[PDB]
Amino acid sequence: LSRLDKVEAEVQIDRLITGRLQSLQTYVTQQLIRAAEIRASANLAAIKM
Amino acid sequence: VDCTMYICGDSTECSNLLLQYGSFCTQLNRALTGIAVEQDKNTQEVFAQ
Repeated sequence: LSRLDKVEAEVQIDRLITGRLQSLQTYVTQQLIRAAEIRASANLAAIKM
Repeated sequence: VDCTMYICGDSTECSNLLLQYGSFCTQLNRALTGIAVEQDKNTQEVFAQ
């Protein structure tokens, strides 16, 4: 944003958006699977209790 | 999976391009190794009682 005019910048920004958004999706998916593992362990602990 | 040999194979040119995506190959190899250690854990806890 300090360095390229709007239409040249928009292509570079779209590359950053794409890769960052894919990094966020990877994070949230792995967190959903970890959440299922902890949910199962919490259900086991409720039964043990 | 060697994420680099999968995506690029022998090419250095592809390997340099791939490095600009950063951690994603490490995340993938780490996930598959965790899955792999869980299979020994599964067999241990079923049979080694």
